[PDB]
Amino acid sequence: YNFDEIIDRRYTNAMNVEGYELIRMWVADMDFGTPEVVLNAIRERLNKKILGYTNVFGSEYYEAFVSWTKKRYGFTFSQEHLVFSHGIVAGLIELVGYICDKDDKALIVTPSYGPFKMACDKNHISTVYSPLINHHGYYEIDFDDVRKKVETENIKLCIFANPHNPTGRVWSEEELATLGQIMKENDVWLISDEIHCDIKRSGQSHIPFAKAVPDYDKIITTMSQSKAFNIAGLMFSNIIIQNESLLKTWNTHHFGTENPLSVVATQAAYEKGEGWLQAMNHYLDDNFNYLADFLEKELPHAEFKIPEATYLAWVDLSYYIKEKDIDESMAKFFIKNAGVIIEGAEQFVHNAEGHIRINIAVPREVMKKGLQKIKAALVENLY
Amino acid sequence: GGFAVNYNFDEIIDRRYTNAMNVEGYKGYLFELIRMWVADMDFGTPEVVLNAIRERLNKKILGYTNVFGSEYYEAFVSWTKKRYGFTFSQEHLVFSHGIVAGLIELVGYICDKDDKALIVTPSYGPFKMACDKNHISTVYSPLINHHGYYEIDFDDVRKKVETENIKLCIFANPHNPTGRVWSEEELATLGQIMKENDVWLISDEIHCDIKRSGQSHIPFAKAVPDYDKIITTMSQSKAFNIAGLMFSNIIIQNESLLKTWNTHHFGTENPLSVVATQAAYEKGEGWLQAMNHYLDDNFNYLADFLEKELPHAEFKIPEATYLAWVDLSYYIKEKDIDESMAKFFIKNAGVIIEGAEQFVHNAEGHIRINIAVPREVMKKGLQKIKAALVE
Amino acid sequence: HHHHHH
Ligand SMILES: *Cc1c(COP(=O)(O)O)cnc(C)c1O
Ligand SMILES: *Cc1c(COP(=O)(O)O)cnc(C)c1O
Repeated sequence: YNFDEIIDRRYTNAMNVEGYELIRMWVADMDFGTPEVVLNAIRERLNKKILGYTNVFGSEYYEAFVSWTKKRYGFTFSQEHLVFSHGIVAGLIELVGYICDKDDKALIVTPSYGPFKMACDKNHISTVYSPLINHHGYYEIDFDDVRKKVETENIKLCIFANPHNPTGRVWSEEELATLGQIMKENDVWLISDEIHCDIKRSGQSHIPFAKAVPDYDKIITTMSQSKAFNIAGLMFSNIIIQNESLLKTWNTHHFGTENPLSVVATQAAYEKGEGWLQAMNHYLDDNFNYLADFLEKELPHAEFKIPEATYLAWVDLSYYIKEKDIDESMAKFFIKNAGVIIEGAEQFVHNAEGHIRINIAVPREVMKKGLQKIKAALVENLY
Repeated sequence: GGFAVNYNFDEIIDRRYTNAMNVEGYKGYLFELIRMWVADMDFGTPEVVLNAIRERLNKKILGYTNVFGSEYYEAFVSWTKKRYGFTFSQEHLVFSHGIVAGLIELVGYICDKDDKALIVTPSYGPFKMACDKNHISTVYSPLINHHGYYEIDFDDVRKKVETENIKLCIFANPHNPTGRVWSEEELATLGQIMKENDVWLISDEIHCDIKRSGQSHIPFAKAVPDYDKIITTMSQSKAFNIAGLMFSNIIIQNESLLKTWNTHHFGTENPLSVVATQAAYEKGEGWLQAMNHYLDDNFNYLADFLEKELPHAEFKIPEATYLAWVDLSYYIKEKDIDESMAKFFIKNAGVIIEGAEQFVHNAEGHIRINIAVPREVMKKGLQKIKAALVE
Repeated sequence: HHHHHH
């Protein structure tokens, strides 16, 4: 596979291109090609000529998905518990409304993927933040803070990213078991969003929250191939609901029909996608190794640790912002002064001041050009 | 335009192993078989649409997508202007993942817990489902029927709107299952009742391009252009057999409701769904006309067959849709059937249709037959239906 | 307006 390939994304209504010459390292989809094994599965579905009403019937899709989770993480789940949403955020918006009453609160660790908060906002649910701690360089959960807030406040639900966006943490069994125990003792529902779980560094292993904490039925798991196979546009996500009441609400109140092209694409990823995925992850790792060396040599006052998962780099530029008294958004700063689009702290809710997030799921030569421009803009008129 | 191509609607297309609701899902929805039930076609989605999807796949990346710029709007509004003299502003156009999903959200935004919705009956079943999902109470207005020619009972509608707490009317234009293509006069009459009582109207126009030769479609918002509480829903899902792509147009002319919509529909479109729909509007006119001609011939055959073989059935060729609405009252009484007609025809005839239970109210004795199928398939199914009913 | 943003 050729991850170096420059793929033209103009004239495709892509948010990454149209939503803001410029070097794009912002919105979380890849500049890598959706692999041909997936695209070819869509092409052979088109050869059946009819694109009518579709649902996941029979057990073939289930068999492909649970075979993936069993082989890769040793995680199994029941076919009855598997339901579908049109993307993970659409799923969260629905689950939050079913789980929470208007005076209930949700807990998120911060910094966070913005839509965790937005999904609470849309359901008129107040969010409580528990800031992650940075004291070993890697980020960690503040369990004391979490316990305090869950005990003292009316937290009904925790929305949790496993692995984490934007820090990249791949939580250990012990971290997850500890958090799960807190949630169980206080009757708190947990939605574990595991969309990054197959994008990870060679030396890391994913443990599903429902694997770490197998005897608590209020753990809801969300997984997709949208991030890992660059098929976010196909808007098809898996939700595993082990709680019978919620499952019944979903099955009753959830109006659900599926896109046949989305289903075949996702199924193909699970059945045939593993070889491409391993190769993508190896190329990503090399992008991260370059980025780590580059920051160490060229932006020494930046704080960065290679993330255990995701294709997203979380970079503390606090030093440079303070030394230059930069008073605009760092996204605006880099657009104006570097010609590079990144995601600034404003996208990550809380506990993000002075950080940018850089998407490096791009050809290595694109990444290097972007990083050079970021560096030049920051060190301009600095000693 | 696609007028020069020779299409083959006789083609038999295998639907097994495609996760098709039509093939796999009749038990959950209704409760070797010949399938004449749920409203998708057995005709292929046209190659001009499929080729647009193939060309998008050649671009290699299926990432986050939205409808950027003016090209989609221009294609859609060019269609509505050409065909119905109906124009709207780009700012009023929003998108839903299918019309019923859109309806579910619209009903929640418009109606407070104590408000009621009005539907004319018989009705497409998901109009009621969309009110149930929002805990919104429905009031039925039975359509007047003369031998398969249905009309609105305007005195009944007026009376209900006046004396019930009706906030919203959900309306099919053209109508499913009766197939009526409403006249300007009929729509204007209903519009006056709604305006006088501050009732919102959602006009579901998904069948508007499937109709007999010589029929003209009038959008509700064209008939009643002065009122911003008319919402229009249109798609290529029925007309081009792309219901699985779940992409629909919603035209909201009321600023308050538009702003509300835009706070919960935070974009995110399917690139394949968008290019397919845009391809239909831009290039699909010739195939669509060929399709409608073939359909008209299916209806002519069905009309002849019922007159000859089931003369006690009541059936009028509908003005729109590919759905035949047939009154089998005589045969049901004679054979003394007291199970749902859909059960009866699966068990006794190996044919899947939709019965009265799927159309909410005012449907007793009727079945709906989907004839967007090759003529030879329709002939077989009708043969089995006849055999099950006659003495 | 990307739904990841606010
Ligand atoms: C990228 C991302 C998603 C994607 O959500 P969609 O609604 O499918 O686009 C979801 N969760 C997390 C934690 C993410 O980082
Ligand atoms: C078939 C039909 C629909 C289908 O809507 P989708 O949700 O787009 O599948 C909608 N309205 C009417 C009146 C129909 O007959």
